Amino acid sequence: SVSEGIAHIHASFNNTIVTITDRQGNALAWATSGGQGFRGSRKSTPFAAQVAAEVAGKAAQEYGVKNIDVLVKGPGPGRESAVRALGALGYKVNSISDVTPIPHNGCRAPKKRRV
Amino acid sequence: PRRRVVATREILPDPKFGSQTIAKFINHVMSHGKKSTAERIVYGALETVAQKRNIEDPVAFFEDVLENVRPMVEVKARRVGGATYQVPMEVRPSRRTALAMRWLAEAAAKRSEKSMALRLAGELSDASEGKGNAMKKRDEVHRMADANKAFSH
Amino acid sequence: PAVKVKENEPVDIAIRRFKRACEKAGVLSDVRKREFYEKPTQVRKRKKAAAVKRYKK
RNA sequence: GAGGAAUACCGAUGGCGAAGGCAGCCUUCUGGCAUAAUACUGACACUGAGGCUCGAAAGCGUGGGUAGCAAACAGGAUUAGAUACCCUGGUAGUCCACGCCGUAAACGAUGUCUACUAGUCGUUGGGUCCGGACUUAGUGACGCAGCUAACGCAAUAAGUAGACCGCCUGGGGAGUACGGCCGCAAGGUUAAAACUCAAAUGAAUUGACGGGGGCCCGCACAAGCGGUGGAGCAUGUUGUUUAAU
Repeated sequence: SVSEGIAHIHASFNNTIVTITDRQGNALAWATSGGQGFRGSRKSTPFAAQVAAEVAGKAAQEYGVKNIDVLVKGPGPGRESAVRALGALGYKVNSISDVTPIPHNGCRAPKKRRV
Repeated sequence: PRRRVVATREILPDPKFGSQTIAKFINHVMSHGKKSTAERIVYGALETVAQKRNIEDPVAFFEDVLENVRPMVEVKARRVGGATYQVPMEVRPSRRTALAMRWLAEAAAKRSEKSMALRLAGELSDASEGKGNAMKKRDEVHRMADANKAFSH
Repeated sequence: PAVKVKENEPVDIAIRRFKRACEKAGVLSDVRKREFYEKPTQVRKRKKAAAVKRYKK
């Protein structure tokens, strides 16, 4: 159906969400580290992102996407491992980009944890 | 230890086959410093399977079963700031043979055959095709190695 | 921080180039400062402590 | 699409302000400072009890606003308990206008103003010379003499002197009571006594310790082999019993 698409690699310290959409912003498939059998400490690992991108990428590979540009966001560890999965799955990358929300000293952050 | 790497000892090969692999396996069956008692157990077990499977040379057969038991990935215990990560790592070759030789003897000691030479013969035959506690133990280690497959530290 | 992969280029090389561009832009430096609110008094100590450290070396 | 708050980078022992404080950008009103030269007044100066003014945050009054964060509060955990730390929410407050409050480790724990006393290296705003050199007013890092119990200070003195003001007189009781004054209130300010004890303190020294750091060793752990802990008996002890055990 669609050949050009976008890969979103929204990755946090706890979980990484890898949804891949079209050029417009309509989601086609999505996978998560916590929805792949990994929970707790193993969910926040780069490998759990490697399988999440592998599952999501293969899920919409049937759609017809071959050209896709990733949009990584977040400080998580699966921001680097997930992109490697798409490259090894047969995807032809268009551009690697990092659109992370950086406030210009806006809303106040939560208080520092005393751990 | 803590500083050096002491050199490993030299082991004389078995008198009936001239192989250091069987002689090392005799060491794994022996208890109470009774070399001869373990030798007839190993020789009897090897003769039983050799006489049953019609194989002239059983040293190569023991290699086949040993390679079918040796694990390739083991799950080590690691600590990172109080957190325990059960990292799966490779097994050094000297430890591969030791683990396989250990599991065979310990799995054969809980069999139901009449004699220990017969008990060991059953496990060697069973592990040859890929069954028995020895194979089950190797899968259990590999199952735990695949269970994590996420700590590469 | 946008790296346009060129023709005939293994993603392994491309991702290395992307990681370098993100490091240059200070992407992860800013997201780490936003994890918690640093009190202005603590900011002044941290900045000055770095200032003293910088001058000594 | 609505709305509120803060203004990433620049950003800097950088700058401005008497202190408190003050960061997107633009306009308007407005204070002080820095700088070369000339002209002018001609000691008009410094300090300053009372007094007055300003004065972080929190808090209070009235009226608005309210996104994020978050006292209180609610729940989930951890725990012996957990009215906490951690997690999910969350109201006052935080924001605005006008007023109170007048307190902070409001600190450089160092009152203000003068003059003099080796030097070295930065940096901000000027200035004058020939990329440098010099000279100013700040802001720093060192380092002599000198000072200091020591730490350390050292032209931005804690040195050498002078002017005036403030304050201290063992530790608790106590910055508490009482009485004034101030405040809407919270409270603030001024400020004792009885009684009690021979100490309480500062800096540095040697150890010891740290759920501080760094390095290293030992069957210390790890990797293994064999045990003890369960049975019967031997032996020793406890206990109990005994005339004594």
